[PDB]
Amino acid sequence: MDAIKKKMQMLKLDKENALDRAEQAEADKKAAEDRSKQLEDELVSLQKKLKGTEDEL
Amino acid sequence: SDKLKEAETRAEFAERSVTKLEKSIDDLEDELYAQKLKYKAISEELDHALNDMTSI
Repeated sequence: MDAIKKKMQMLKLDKENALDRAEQAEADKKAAEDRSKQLEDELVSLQKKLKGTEDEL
Repeated sequence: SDKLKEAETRAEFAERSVTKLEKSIDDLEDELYAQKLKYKAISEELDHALNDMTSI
Protein backbone atom coordinates (compact mmCIF):
# COMPACT_ATOMS: atom_id res chain seq x y z
CA MET A 1 0.00 0.00 0.00
CA ASP A 2 1.31 3.60 -0.24
CA ALA A 3 1.48 3.60 3.55
CA ILE A 4 3.61 0.45 3.33
CA LYS A 5 5.90 2.19 0.83
CA LYS A 6 6.46 5.09 3.23
CA LYS A 7 6.91 2.73 6.18
CA MET A 8 9.69 0.77 4.54
CA GLN A 9 11.22 4.05 3.38
CA MET A 10 11.47 5.73 6.78
CA LEU A 11 12.67 2.50 8.44
CA LYS A 12 15.31 1.61 5.81
CA LEU A 13 16.52 5.20 5.54
CA ASP A 14 16.85 5.59 9.31
CA LYS A 15 18.73 2.27 9.22
CA GLU A 16 21.18 3.61 6.64
CA ASN A 17 21.39 6.87 8.62
CA ALA A 18 22.32 4.99 11.79
CA LEU A 19 24.90 2.88 9.96
CA ASP A 20 26.31 6.04 8.38
CA ARG A 21 26.63 7.80 11.73
CA ALA A 22 28.41 4.62 12.83
CA GLU A 23 30.93 4.97 10.02
CA GLN A 24 31.42 8.73 10.46
CA ALA A 25 32.17 7.97 14.11
CA GLU A 26 34.53 5.27 12.84
CA ALA A 27 36.25 7.89 10.66
CA ASP A 28 36.74 10.09 13.71
CA LYS A 29 38.07 7.00 15.48
CA LYS A 30 40.55 6.46 12.64
CA ALA A 31 41.73 10.06 12.87
CA ALA A 32 42.07 9.41 16.61
CA GLU A 33 44.37 6.42 16.14
CA ASP A 34 46.21 8.68 13.70
CA ARG A 35 46.70 11.39 16.33
CA SER A 36 47.79 8.70 18.79
CA LYS A 37 50.33 7.41 16.26
CA GLN A 38 51.92 10.84 15.79
CA LEU A 39 51.94 11.40 19.55
CA GLU A 40 53.65 8.05 20.18
CA ASP A 41 56.16 8.79 17.40
CA GLU A 42 56.99 12.12 19.02
CA LEU A 43 57.27 10.44 22.43
CA VAL A 44 59.69 7.81 21.11
CA SER A 45 61.80 10.43 19.33
CA LEU A 46 61.84 12.48 22.55
CA GLN A 47 62.98 9.41 24.51
CA LYS A 48 65.81 8.93 22.01
CA LYS A 49 66.72 12.60 22.42
CA LEU A 50 66.76 12.25 26.22
CA LYS A 51 68.98 9.16 26.13
CA GLY A 52 71.37 10.90 23.77
CA THR A 53 71.20 13.85 26.18
CA GLU A 54 72.34 11.72 29.11
CA ASP A 55 75.10 10.13 27.01
CA GLU A 56 76.36 13.54 25.89
CA LEU A 57 76.22 14.70 29.52
CA SER B 1 -62.30 -9.50 -26.85
CA ASP B 2 -62.16 -10.78 -23.26
CA LYS B 3 -59.37 -13.23 -24.15
CA LEU B 4 -57.47 -10.46 -25.92
CA LYS B 5 -57.72 -8.31 -22.78
CA GLU B 6 -56.43 -11.11 -20.53
CA ALA B 7 -53.49 -11.80 -22.85
CA GLU B 8 -52.65 -8.09 -23.11
CA THR B 9 -52.69 -7.82 -19.30
CA ARG B 10 -50.28 -10.74 -18.96
CA ALA B 11 -48.00 -9.34 -21.68
CA GLU B 12 -47.85 -5.95 -19.96
CA PHE B 13 -47.03 -7.64 -16.64
CA ALA B 14 -44.18 -9.54 -18.30
CA GLU B 15 -42.84 -6.42 -20.03
CA ARG B 16 -42.78 -4.40 -16.81
CA SER B 17 -40.92 -7.30 -15.22
CA VAL B 18 -38.45 -7.13 -18.12
CA THR B 19 -37.77 -3.43 -17.59
CA LYS B 20 -37.40 -3.72 -13.81
CA LEU B 21 -34.97 -6.63 -14.12
CA GLU B 22 -32.98 -4.65 -16.69
CA LYS B 23 -32.65 -1.72 -14.27
CA SER B 24 -31.55 -4.06 -11.46
CA ILE B 25 -28.98 -5.59 -13.80
CA ASP B 26 -27.72 -2.09 -14.63
CA ASP B 27 -27.16 -1.20 -10.97
CA LEU B 28 -25.44 -4.52 -10.25
CA GLU B 29 -23.30 -4.11 -13.37
CA ASP B 30 -21.99 -0.73 -12.29
CA GLU B 31 -21.23 -1.96 -8.77
CA LEU B 32 -19.36 -5.04 -10.02
CA TYR B 33 -17.27 -3.01 -12.47
CA ALA B 34 -16.27 -0.51 -9.77
CA GLN B 35 -15.45 -3.40 -7.43
CA LYS B 36 -13.10 -4.94 -10.00
CA LEU B 37 -11.48 -1.58 -10.75
CA LYS B 38 -10.52 -1.11 -7.11
CA TYR B 39 -9.60 -4.81 -6.84
CA LYS B 40 -7.08 -4.48 -9.65
CA ALA B 41 -5.78 -1.29 -8.05
CA ILE B 42 -5.12 -2.96 -4.69
CA SER B 43 -3.62 -6.04 -6.38
CA GLU B 44 -1.24 -3.96 -8.48
CA GLU B 45 -0.24 -2.02 -5.36
CA LEU B 46 0.50 -5.20 -3.39
CA ASP B 47 2.65 -6.24 -6.35
CA HIS B 48 4.39 -2.85 -6.24
CA ALA B 49 5.24 -3.46 -2.58
CA LEU B 50 6.69 -6.81 -3.65
CA ASN B 51 8.79 -4.88 -6.18
CA ASP B 52 9.98 -2.93 -3.16
CA MET B 53 11.14 -6.28 -1.74
CA THR B 54 13.16 -6.69 -4.93
CA SER B 55 14.74 -3.22 -4.60
CA ILE B 56 15.73 -3.89 -0.95
